[PDB]
Amino acid sequence: SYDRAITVFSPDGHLFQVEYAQEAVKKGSTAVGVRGRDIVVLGVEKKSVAKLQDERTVRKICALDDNVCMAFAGLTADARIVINRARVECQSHRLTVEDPVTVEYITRYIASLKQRYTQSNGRRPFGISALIVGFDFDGTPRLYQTDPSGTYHAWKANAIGRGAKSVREFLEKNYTDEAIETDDLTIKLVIKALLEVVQSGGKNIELAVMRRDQSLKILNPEEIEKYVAEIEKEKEEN
Amino acid sequence: MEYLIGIQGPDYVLVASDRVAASNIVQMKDDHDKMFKMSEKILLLCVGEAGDTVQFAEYIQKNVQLYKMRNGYELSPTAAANFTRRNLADCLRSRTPYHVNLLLAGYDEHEGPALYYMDYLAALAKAPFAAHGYGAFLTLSILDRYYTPTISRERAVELLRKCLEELQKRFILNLPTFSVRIIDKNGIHDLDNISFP
Amino acid sequence: MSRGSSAGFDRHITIFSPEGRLYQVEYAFKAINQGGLTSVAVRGKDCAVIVTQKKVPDKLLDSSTVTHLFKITENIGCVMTGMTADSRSQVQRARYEAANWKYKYGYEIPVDMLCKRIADISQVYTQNAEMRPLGCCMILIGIDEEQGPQVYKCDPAGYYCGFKATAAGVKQTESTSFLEKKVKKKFDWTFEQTVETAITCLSTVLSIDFKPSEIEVGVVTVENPKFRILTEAEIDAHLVALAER
Amino acid sequence: KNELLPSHPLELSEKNFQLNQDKMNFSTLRNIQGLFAPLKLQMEFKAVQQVQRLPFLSSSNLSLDVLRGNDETIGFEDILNDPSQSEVMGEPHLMVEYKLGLL
Amino acid sequence: RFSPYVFNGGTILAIAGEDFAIVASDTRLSEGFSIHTRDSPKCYKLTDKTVIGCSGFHGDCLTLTKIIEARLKMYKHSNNKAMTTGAIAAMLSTILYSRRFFPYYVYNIIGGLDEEGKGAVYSFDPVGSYQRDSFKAGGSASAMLQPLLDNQVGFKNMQNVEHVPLSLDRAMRLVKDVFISAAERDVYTGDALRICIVTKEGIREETVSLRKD
Amino acid sequence: VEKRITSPLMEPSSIEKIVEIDAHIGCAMSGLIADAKTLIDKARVETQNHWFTYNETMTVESVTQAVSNLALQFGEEDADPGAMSRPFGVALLFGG
Amino acid sequence: MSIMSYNGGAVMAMKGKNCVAIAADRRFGIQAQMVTTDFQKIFPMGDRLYIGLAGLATDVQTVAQRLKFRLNLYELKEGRQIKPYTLMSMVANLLYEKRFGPYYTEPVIAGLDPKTFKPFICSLDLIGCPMVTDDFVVSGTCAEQMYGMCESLWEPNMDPDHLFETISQAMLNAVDRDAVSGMGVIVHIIEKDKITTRTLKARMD
Amino acid sequence: SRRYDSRTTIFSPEGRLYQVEYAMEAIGHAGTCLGILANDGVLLAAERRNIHKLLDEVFFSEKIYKLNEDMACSVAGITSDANVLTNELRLIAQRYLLQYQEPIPCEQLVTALCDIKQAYTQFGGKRPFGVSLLYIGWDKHYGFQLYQSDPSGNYGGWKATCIGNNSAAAVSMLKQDYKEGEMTLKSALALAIKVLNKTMDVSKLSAEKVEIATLTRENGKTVIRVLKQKEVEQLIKKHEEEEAKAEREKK
Amino acid sequence: MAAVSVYAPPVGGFSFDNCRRNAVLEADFALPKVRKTGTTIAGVVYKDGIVLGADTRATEGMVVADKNCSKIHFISPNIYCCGAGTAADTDMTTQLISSNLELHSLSTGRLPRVVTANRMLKQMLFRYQGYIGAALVLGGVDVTGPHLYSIYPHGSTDKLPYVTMGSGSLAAMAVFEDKFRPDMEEEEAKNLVSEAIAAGIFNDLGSGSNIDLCVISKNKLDFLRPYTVPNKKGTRLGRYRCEKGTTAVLTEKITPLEI
Amino acid sequence: MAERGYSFSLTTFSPSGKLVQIEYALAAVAGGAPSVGIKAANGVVLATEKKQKSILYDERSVHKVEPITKHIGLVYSGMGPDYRVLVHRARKLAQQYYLVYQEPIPTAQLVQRVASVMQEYTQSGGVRPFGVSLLICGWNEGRPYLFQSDPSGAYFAWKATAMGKNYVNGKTFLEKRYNEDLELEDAIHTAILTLKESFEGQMTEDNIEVGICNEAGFRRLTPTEVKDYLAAIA
Repeated sequence: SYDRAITVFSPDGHLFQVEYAQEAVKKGSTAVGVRGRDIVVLGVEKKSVAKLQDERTVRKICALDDNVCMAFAGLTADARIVINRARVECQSHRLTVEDPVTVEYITRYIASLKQRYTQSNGRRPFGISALIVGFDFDGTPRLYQTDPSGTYHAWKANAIGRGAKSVREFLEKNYTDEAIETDDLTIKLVIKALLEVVQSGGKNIELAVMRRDQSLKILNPEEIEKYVAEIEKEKEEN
Repeated sequence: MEYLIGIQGPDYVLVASDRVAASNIVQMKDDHDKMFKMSEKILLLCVGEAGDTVQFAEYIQKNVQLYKMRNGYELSPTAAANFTRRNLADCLRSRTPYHVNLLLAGYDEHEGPALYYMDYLAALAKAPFAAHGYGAFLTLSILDRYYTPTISRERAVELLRKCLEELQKRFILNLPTFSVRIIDKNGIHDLDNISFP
Repeated sequence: MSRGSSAGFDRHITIFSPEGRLYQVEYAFKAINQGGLTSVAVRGKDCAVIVTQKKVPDKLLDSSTVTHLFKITENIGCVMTGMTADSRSQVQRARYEAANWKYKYGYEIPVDMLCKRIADISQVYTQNAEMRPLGCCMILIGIDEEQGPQVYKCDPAGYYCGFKATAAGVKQTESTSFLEKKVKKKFDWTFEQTVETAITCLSTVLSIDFKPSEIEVGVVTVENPKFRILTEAEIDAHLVALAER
Repeated sequence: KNELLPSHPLELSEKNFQLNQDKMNFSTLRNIQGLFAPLKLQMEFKAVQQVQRLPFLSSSNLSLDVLRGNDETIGFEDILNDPSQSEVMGEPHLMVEYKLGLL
Repeated sequence: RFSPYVFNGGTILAIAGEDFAIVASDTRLSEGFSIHTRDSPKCYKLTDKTVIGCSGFHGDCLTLTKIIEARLKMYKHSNNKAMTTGAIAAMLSTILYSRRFFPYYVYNIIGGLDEEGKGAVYSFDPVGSYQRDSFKAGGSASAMLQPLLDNQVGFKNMQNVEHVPLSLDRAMRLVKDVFISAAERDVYTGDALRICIVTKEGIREETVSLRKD
Repeated sequence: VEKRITSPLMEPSSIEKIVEIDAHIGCAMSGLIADAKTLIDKARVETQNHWFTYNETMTVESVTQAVSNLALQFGEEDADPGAMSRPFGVALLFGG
Repeated sequence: MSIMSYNGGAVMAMKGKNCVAIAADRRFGIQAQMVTTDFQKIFPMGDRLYIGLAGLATDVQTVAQRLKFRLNLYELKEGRQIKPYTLMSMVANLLYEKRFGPYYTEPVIAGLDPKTFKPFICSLDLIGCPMVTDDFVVSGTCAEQMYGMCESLWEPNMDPDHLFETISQAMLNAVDRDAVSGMGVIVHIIEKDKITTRTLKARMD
Repeated sequence: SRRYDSRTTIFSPEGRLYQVEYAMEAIGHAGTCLGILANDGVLLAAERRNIHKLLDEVFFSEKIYKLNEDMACSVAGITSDANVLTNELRLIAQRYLLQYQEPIPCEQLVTALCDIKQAYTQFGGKRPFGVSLLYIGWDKHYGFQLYQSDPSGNYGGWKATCIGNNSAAAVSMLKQDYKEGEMTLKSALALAIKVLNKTMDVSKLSAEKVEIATLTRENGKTVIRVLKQKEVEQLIKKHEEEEAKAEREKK
Repeated sequence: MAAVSVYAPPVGGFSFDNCRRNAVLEADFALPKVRKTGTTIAGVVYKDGIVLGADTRATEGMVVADKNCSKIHFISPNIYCCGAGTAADTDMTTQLISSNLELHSLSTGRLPRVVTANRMLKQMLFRYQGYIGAALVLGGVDVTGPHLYSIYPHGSTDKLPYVTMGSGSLAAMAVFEDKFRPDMEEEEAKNLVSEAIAAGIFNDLGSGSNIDLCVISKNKLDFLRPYTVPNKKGTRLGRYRCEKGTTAVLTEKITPLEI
Repeated sequence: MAERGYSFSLTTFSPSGKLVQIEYALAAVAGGAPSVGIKAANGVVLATEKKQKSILYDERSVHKVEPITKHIGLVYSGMGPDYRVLVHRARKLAQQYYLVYQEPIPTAQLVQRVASVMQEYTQSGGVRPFGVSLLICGWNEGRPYLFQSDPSGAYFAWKATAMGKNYVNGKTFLEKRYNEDLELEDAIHTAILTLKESFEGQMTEDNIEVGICNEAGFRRLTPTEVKDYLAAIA
């Protein structure tokens, strides 16, 4: 039918298989990322704290390059493939151009790969949405979001996966220049957004911090719990 | 033509190289750095035929950085040396040989310091100290004479200075400046360049 | 297949039936029956004979061109039953394979090896989806250096067995029964005896007495290993001998 | 590139040995049989090769061997170096895209 | 062995003017010590505002001229307009560099009016490099012809002289004289001189007989 | 063209729908964004190739004709490389 | 100059009574210049199985690594220790895969049968020519000297320790007469009970 | 659904690949395979499944497969797909060894095989590999590890996990009876025996219905050995004695 | 696995991408030699079958490498071949053709024919344009009777009652021309072949050591490896038996191996 | 649960997770002629029945029991042409192994390679699985071997098993009869008895085909020897 073949256009003009890939993305766990002054931070809500499992092997936030990060929401295997391809392309660009990879360049490459996989009906689209965030050569913070269709958009603050809409409303309501100015403010904003996403929070918070001229580092559960306690104290004060 | 040198100590590997890039009879560049940063603990001293040097060094460097990005941990100096030897041999056997002389130096938290010698035929060989170029002939004798397995960092720098003075005294080509770097457990530290005005 | 695999079990060659049967091969056999003719081959201790009914439909049709007896090489001949075009294609393939065998191995291909190659190609046809089995049957004859006369029939499924008396076509079952009865009674099986056996078997199963022009007979003997097509006069002489006794 | 120039005069011949053999067989059939035999064999080969393992996995190509007459013939090609023991394997998706003609 | 190139002689020359672009060449096709034919102009007209002269290996010259004509037709079909002289020069440079490792043994000089109606002369080497000049001579006698062109048209080494603009009649007389001298001193030139004058009205062809060998 | 900004957080500059093919050529897209990106890349490459080959600016009609020639290869490219299996889902306005 | 003489090298293997011995030099050098005095030419291809490669150092290393790759895959598939004859066949196939441009090395294999514990020695040519002889096999830039010493010294049914003495003397006297070989000798004595690795003192000239 | 489950590449309206789910169901149809991680070492305890009397065991590992010196794996799914996957695992490990002259880390090999499986699941016309693999190995970066692969192409590091028949019950039992940090090889074997005894309800284990392989580090060398039938019998006897003692104490 | 940018699937077959190294090394200065076997192989056609002969010396350069080399190669139970020239090339050629003939016999179910092996050998050698140095003497007794062939490396064959190949072939062929009879007896043929091989051994530097024989007939296959031992090493006069402690060691590493 | 669409396709998994086409191939195997293989201490015997439709069948033309190499033989139940193609492939693989390693191929390795071929054919969509299962016999390292390669590509090492029609009854009969230390020339009698159980009519020398493998190597028993064994066992 119209909804079974990727290449077939629906009478309305839809490529329903791309939209089904988007639905698969929505099925994934929530990933939230905001942009700040010389501070870019990512956050992914873990679906469940599965005991007897190594958290290192199921991380959702990875580093494409020393100056670029990426978080995904959707099929994990597709995300791994896209991440490997993005890393390879980043190194190839650093080889051929000798300059550090811009966030725009890698975001465009990922979008092009996803669109190319959407081209033919033999290949299914990648069912992932990626939040590529990092610093450019000049150090300007950059946040971007790609879709299975192959469209990339810059965002000041975005959320993908399940419950993305509510977290996006939260961010829109609580995005201010003062919050962006302070790195701790941005981190607290992301903690609050993810806590809104998942009531339990705490151990389920998977937050990563990247600052100017500093490699990606993932805050340990101790720091995440400290920030959660700070948010709880602030709420109690009110 | 281009001179490389490497001295391995109990907990460090001292390496140095001349800074002369000459075309025909003129030194086009007098501050040409021949050290390539493989990773935070590995250096690749590469000399050879014009474009082969830069191309091969950068290719291996990007491969090592890709390994770091994908796995999250750096290649061991032995692993990096073996990977470089494999790629160099594969390219040499193929229709695009790379005429590059390599001197890989690195420090491992488990194995410790390591210096690796490689010729353009991709014959790997770990040695306590080694050199490349026509100055190796004049300097390996001094290294053999004055090298001690438990040689201090300052004594290693003194031996390097002796080698460079011999190069100035006897080597036909002028090599006034040498870039000197050391690799410790704390990382790669750039030392003051030894200059002979 | 480029067009696409069919749905039903019997609508495609590759997919199996619940028992595991391939209905397309059976339908290829039904096509062989649809050919409309019957071919009988008899093996003796001196020669091998292939007899098939020749039916020139129209007077305008040139009877010389209407024939199902083809020679693969100078010593091996075959009679084909089934679709005419498929039989011609299989004949061409067998000729090419025999020539290649002669070129590569330095000696003429045995009949058994020829049918083995043909059956391997047929199996390849029955395994893939793009192609379909050929709706025809190949019966090869020839004198082996050591084994003497050899008769092999060579089917769409990929079965290349050899027989002492082969039958193929619409009346395959009745011809097979008649030949089994004759074989159970072991005669001398001379050349003319084998020719008479084949002709009388065909006449009995078809319930008709052939004239010289209604059948074509090809023979190959130990004394004369070359594949020979019996001239209409010789077929008439054999028929007269049958009528007399 | 200099790679286009063969290193050995025999290298170019034996590198395309199977392709040259198929071309010679097609030429002989087409000289003698006609246009039908080469076209038939080309379609047959295309059909058998269209169904196989993905590029990063070594395929058996049994039907192709049977059609080419190599099912009972062994040469240096089959024994000297094993495609199964490649010693060099690229990214699965990269190899699939390369075969598809995308790269 | 086998030599893909042979020198068939021929001398070309182009002079640019305010409203004219003279493209002149000889008609001597000579391979080795013999003369193939006495009637083979080296100048072929491409458009109404461009004439190209080819000298050197005759086969390469013919192939290049045919390729240029085909590319002109392709450009007309695609862009729905005739290619300009500068565009033809750039395309010829790209074509020549395409066969860099098997270079065309052709000396190419493009002469014709530009979009402003001014004579434009483009000189080419076998590899493909080109530039715009006011006058140029190519072929076997290029070295013989160039000095007089520099002396007269360029007014070089002429102290206290009037830089009179180059008129058409003076250009034709200069061309005739230089080619007469070439026929006198160069064995690859003579027979006849084909002069193609490219003006806004069209292309005029003039033939002047030169002394035979 | 009008930018459809779903949320204020998304950067308005990120929603680019009028682009620069060449200094003298611009294009406005409407439809599928990524198909537009592919067509724009083709147009830019064609214009630069024309400049390289002929040392002149490519006519707007020629650029549109080239992009159209790219935009009709659905089941008719006859090329082994993966072509446009489905028709492009974007309409372009090459204003130059 | 010969390609083998570019890097030198000298490997020897000898057979005793229920024991086998293999020895090689430790010099690595480009043409005349020495680089290291610890280069390894003998590689373990099993418990009671060693292969010694002499020739171009890079080719030696490439062949050793590829042979180890094939050996590991073979042992994983079969689940049994490889036989010396099977190892010889694998090396021959590997070398003949590069017939028209060869690996500039002449490996020699020495080891005991994993089941019968029968000594086995063999030598391979440039393009993989098997050659099994019960007395001894030599390979390197000093083939003539090693041949002479082995012929003059080898005896049947040598006692392990005296087999070591004989092979060590042969190798030392052969390399002492070769310029591009020497700078120490490594000897491996392989027996079913144990394996002894010994480094001899030699002229460092 | 009867739709979106034909080409292995059709996304369901909710974004589901039903063919991968059917492959996982096929895994569930397979025999029980269990793996437990302990500080001393990591082990694999797998149900032999086939127990036919006339069946012969000529190989040392009925379903355990040694990938390299430092790694081993177990299978629960289609046997032939498992064989090809194990061959690919060995090939990849040996390729890494050839290139870097060092043993391949476990995560790298698991990632390579999962990439292969995901590629098979991504391109149409190819049946997804209906095999789930459990990997045990030791490397110089993270020491002992236990990994689990899926037909989809997703892996994960576990301390104690089970695949195949009655996987959920085994996982729950492991969660109940696993002490993160204090688990030793002997206690790990006892826990594996208990889990197998409870999961396989046919009867008590007879050391022929199960196959246990332990991976340890001795003298700086990874030792992968399959426990002999007598050792498995002794472990089963110890478990039975413990159960009887607990029942007697309960009264 | 491999590292980045591996597109084409592995290509089965010979790997010639290694001659640039050879060219570079030769340009740097001035190739090592391979065993050429310095052979003397001969065969005759007697009344009942074929008798083949060979020597057992393999020479690398001008130094004897192998003093006992089997140069009569097995092709089939009724077909045998003798190899001359490059040792490895002859070995691989004979092994490959033997495997192909074994497959052919298994498919056919009948004994292979000598003509088939000759055709395969010559076709392959011509395909390789003589780059494979395989001087071969092919002999066997098929259903059509005894047959003897002489296959040259370039791919030319010739069926003759007696053939010789190798560097010492001329002496053996002179012996044949002197003392050849049509329809010889088994003993006479064996003696003639042995004399030819001995003449080649004693008159050619490349040939030496022992004499190999292979009697092929419709009834039996008689492979005689140590048929004759004309040359042998002399007795060693002085004893250089090295005693324990003669050699000085530097390091000791005793590694016990578990049994 | 009709699951017709799932059954039509090979690459399509059933909702329960079963490959239906593989089961149909197994059914095709079960519908083939019975074949019995017994691994005795002295050797291994492969006995099958070649149901000849009519007396006008040349027994020497085709053979259900075929040799792979000098020491490995096999028998099949199911489709003949598939068996012939697999026999050719097995012979080629054995010869390739011999050329590479200069050693007779172990039976286990040949079985693994054949099973890999079967898996390759049952994986890709566009072809059908081989509707035949091979009972492969061999003798390596002074030890008999008996293997059974299924259409799916799963191979099992048996001491005694039967395939084809009435294979369950044959396996039960073998369980009742087979003995641990049973020797050759008696496992032959056991296989003949199993065929008798699975045979409809009287078994003659030409109605069955028996092939044995021992230390000497694989050898297909001549019709005379089969007749003597039949007379001895009855």
